[PDB]
Amino acid sequence: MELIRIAMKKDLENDNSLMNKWATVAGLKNPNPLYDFLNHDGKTFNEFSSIVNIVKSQYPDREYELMKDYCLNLDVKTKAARSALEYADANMFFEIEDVLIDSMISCSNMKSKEYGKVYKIHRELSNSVITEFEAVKRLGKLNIKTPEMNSFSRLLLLYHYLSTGNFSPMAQLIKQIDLSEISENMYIRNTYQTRVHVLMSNIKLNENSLEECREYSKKALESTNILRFQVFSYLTIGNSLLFSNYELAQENFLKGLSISVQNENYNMIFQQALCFLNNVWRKENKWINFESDSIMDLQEQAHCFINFNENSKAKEVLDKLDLLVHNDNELAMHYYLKGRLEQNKACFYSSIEYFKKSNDKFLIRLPLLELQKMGENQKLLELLLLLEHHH
Amino acid sequence: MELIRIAMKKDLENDNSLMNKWATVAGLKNPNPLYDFLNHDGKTFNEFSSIVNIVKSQYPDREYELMKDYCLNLDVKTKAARSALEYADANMFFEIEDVLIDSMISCSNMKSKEYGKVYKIHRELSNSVITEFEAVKRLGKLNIKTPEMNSFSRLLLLYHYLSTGNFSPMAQLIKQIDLSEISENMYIRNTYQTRVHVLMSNIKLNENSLEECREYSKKALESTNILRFQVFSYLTIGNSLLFSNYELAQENFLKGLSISVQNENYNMIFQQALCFLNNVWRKENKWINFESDSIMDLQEQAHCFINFNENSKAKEVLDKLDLLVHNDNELAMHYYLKGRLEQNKACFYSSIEYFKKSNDKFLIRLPLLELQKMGENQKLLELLLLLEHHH
Amino acid sequence: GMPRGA
Amino acid sequence: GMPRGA
Repeated sequence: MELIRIAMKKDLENDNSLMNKWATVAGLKNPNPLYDFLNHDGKTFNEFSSIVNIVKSQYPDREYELMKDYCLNLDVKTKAARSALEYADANMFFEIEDVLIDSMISCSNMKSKEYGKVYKIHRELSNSVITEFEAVKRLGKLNIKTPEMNSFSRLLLLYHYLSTGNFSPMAQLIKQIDLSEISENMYIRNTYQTRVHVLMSNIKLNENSLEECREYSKKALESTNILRFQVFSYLTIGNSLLFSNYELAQENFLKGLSISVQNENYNMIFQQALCFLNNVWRKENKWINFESDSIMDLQEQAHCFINFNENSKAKEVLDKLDLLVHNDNELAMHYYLKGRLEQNKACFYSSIEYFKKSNDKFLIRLPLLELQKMGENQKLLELLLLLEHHH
Repeated sequence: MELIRIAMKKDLENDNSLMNKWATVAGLKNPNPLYDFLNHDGKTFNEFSSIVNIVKSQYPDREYELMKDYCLNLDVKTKAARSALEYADANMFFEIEDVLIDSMISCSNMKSKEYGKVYKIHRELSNSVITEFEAVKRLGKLNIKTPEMNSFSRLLLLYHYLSTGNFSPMAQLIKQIDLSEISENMYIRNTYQTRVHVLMSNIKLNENSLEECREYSKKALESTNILRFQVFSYLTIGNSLLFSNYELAQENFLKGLSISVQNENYNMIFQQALCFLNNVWRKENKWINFESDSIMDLQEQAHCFINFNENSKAKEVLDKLDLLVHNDNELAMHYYLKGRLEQNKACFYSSIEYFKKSNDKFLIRLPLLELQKMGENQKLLELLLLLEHHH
Repeated sequence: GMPRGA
Repeated sequence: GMPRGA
């Protein structure tokens, strides 16, 4: 047997009402699939939802350990292994995911081979091993058949656009996703639905349509039990509040922190979010990462120094940032910081330039405000607010 | 009989060597159909090109008189009447055209009926009797079958966008015309080909693609013998030279005047072009129309007064312009003039706003220049040059 | 203004 | 910068 079955049998010996409970938690109508699953090696539930929901209900503290054992023991040719590939990618369990991938691209079931090759392209693009052009080419050469991989081949581009600060293609691309075409695998349909809710929340944020942003993140929260998506929902809600409600932004970031305690990466993300929040409100900032050479963290060091008129220290940090390569959205923030340090209108115009190129209608409010503080003509500001970069 | 037939008979009686001359002229490359047309009523050349070319070769001073006679005696159900409808619209012979139209929509030939209803929508939109929305609805409900009317239903919208200063839709729409699909009526294919050359020249002008603009107008000039298209080719070439070559701009407009001697409308258009040219170069202006209440002419009155610091008179003209309705492109010019009269940067920002809305990358060079002369920040000007309006 | 036409 | 994710 595998760990999840070992554990469930022992717990059954100690408590015989569990089969029922597990049935209702797993969405099953009765314990028949439970007995089939426990007693027969190689048996799989109809919907992967079943085993995930049981693990989260009964062994929440062991979820990773159990699922890594279960998933890496599945027949790679099965629907359950495809469902597990999505479960692993959604959770960023790269160790389960990558093993399932190199096993599926080798196997003789065509559906699993396709899932595996598409998720492989997602992982390579995510790790900057291939360019977007090469990912698009490879996806084309795959001649994708399943609706699931038709949807996911768009989702992976959306993730790439978001992480590279290239927001203008996203709104059109996300509308081309049609999850209603997914009929065979409801776990994948429902998880992709959460994925779209979160991405849409980010698109609305980037369009400065804040009420909509929060609505989509609330939909994401309602539709999921996956930590990754809850994390990015609280992050995006909190971000949407950055310029208006310090306490509620902070409360959302601290909520994210509270569910992220055991994950170094998510914990770091909420530290960075609170760091940016406190710089925007020009408060004392206990969240700065002074032991980092990432652009994100160095920028917030400089921002805090500028806020507290430590211009020498700020200049040393912007010196470090000059010797690092920036994407457009990062560069826009760079010029915002330079404009504040130097009290230099041209820097704020460059900041606006690169926010327009990245199509970031949210953070552009920072240089616009500064230009307004320096007495820029109101019609000019209106013109800059309304014109766009042509991609 | 028709006047044209009578004249050719007479002239042939006096000189036989004419028929060979006409044979090569009519593209008949066989005096056969020439005989047949003269001797037998209802004979039509296969291509309307033939009689047009003969009229222009032998009776150039009588073209209208003869063709109005010929066209309005044709069988409305024929290919000759359809070709004649295009001949009439291309020449702006609104008499021939409108009578042919009201005859063709009544008749029982489906091809002629379709041409008639489409050209009717063009004429109604051109006279502002219907809106663009109603024109588009009507075109849709017609269920256009012929390739010719598929092309012209796009052309008529292009004419509307050009005349209303709404330039942004034009490039994409003009790319959707496929004249190569027209196979039955070579006169209509070739005339539409000239129409596309002239429209393309205007689109390139509005994109500030000056060399391409002149290339397309040269193609138009080579492709036609229709005065209307020659007039707008010289107009557009001259316009493309406005900001760079005073003498050559003037030479194209003077060429236009010389071919416009007998057409008051075309003559007025070239006087307006010379008027604008001389205002752009801040020269004494002998071309102003002081007996006009059109926005075009009043604007040039104000521009000339501003150039010579007759600010009271300029203000009186801009007062008159305030009490007239303006399209976006006209309004952009208005704000340019106001900005120069008041030395007011905000007016140039509004001028830029409306040039961006109309998608006029050519005339926007006027307010940009003024802002630059008033010391505008360089990065800012670059932003105003390169950002665009979302249509 | 500048006259335009086609 | 501001952290973003989905």
